[PDB]
Amino acid sequence: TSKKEMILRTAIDYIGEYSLETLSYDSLAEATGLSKSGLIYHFPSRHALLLGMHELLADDWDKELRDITRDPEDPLERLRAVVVTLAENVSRPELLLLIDAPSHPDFLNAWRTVNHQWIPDTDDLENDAHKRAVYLVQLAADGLFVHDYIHDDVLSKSKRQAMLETILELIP
Amino acid sequence: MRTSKKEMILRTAIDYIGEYSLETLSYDSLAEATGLSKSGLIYHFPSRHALLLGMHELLADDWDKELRDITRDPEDPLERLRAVVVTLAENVSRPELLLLIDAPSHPDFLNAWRTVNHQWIPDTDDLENDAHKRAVYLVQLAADGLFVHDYIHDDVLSKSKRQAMLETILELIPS
Ligand SMILES: CN(C)c1ccc2nc3ccc(N(C)C)cc3[s+]c2c1
Ligand SMILES: CN(C)c1ccc2nc3ccc(N(C)C)cc3[s+]c2c1
Ligand SMILES: [Cl-]
Repeated sequence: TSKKEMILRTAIDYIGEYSLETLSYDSLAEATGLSKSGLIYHFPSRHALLLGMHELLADDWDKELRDITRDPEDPLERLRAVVVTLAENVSRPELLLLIDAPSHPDFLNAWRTVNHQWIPDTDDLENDAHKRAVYLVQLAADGLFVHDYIHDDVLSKSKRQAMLETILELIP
Repeated sequence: MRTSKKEMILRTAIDYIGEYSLETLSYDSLAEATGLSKSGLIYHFPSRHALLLGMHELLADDWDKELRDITRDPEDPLERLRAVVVTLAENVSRPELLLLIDAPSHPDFLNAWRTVNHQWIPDTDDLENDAHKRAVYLVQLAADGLFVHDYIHDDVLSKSKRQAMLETILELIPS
């Protein structure tokens, strides 16, 4: 809708096809059809451009979670929503951006709010078996999310659904 | 002087990806990082493809050796699974993860990982119809989540928290 969002969506597609390393005002101008000046008006620095990409993807996840959560005041329903959203294979651009986020605290902070609001807390995991049982579900969901990239046998739709169901049954 | 020069070059290339990226790894940048001439690099790796293959093979071999070293009674699938979980509790490095993501770009790279995966990682044959296979794969998925944690989440999971979760995942293995 907004021009800023269109620029970001274009940049996200670009890094999957090419790379984060070659994403520049020049390559994004070609990809968007906008002039470099036009791009700079919306993203004053390359750091700001990358930050905007992280922020947009984090917001997309937050919106999907809010859309499917049955009871937002129930942590187990919020956990179910997280598991369901993670059941689909992570997209290539999203995975490459997540791997790049630790390069700067500003990028990690763009992801921090959605993580802080939806991922089960890690405080006292060492001494709280309940918190470990809940976090175990999160870890399995994360494994399903990245599966096709770290295993050499993509999951068929039926096997993926079977594992989603197996993880949902693991919720306390 | 503890390894071959060929292995040193590969370790330097892997570290180069860690400081920069896989995208900019080239004979030129590797020449600078190793202090060797392009001619010297070509002697060991005749093409960039050969260089990438060598990195996949080295990393796959490192994992296989770690698993062989810590697995007692390896003919028992459950002992292999317990050892695999322990090896995956330490977070993957960024260069290794970038290489795993890139492996499908050529069958040679996939093939480099095939032997180790086939010997140690459960297959998903008939997963939809085998409850025991799903129970084992659930453990594999949780271990994988621990392995990639710091690169799909914003927070680094501490050693003590990883230790606690490692124990929790091992408890999940059918016994
Ligand atoms: C684990 N992490 C950090 C992330 C980050 C962003 C994400 N975005 C999504 C966007 C849409 C969607 N749908 C099912 C529509 C699912 C997801 S899952 C997801 C997981
Ligand atoms: C899941 N995948 C694809 C992989 C690939 C390579 C790996 N390499 C290692 C090397 C050493 C080590 N140690 C604990 C010493 C642990 C690991 S875990 C690991 C997992
Ligand atoms: Cl069964």
